[PDB]
Amino acid sequence: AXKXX
Amino acid sequence: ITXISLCXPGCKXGALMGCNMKXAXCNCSIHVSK
Repeated sequence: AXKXX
Repeated sequence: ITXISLCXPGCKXGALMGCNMKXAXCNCSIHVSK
């Protein structure tokens, strides 16, 4: 969690 | 990113860049030199 993608 | 896995591709592989990866000889006009 961190949805950088 | 959290960094539990592939810390980096997710750093900019998203809407933050769209996965650039460009600039690999973009100015590589190099041929024979002289």
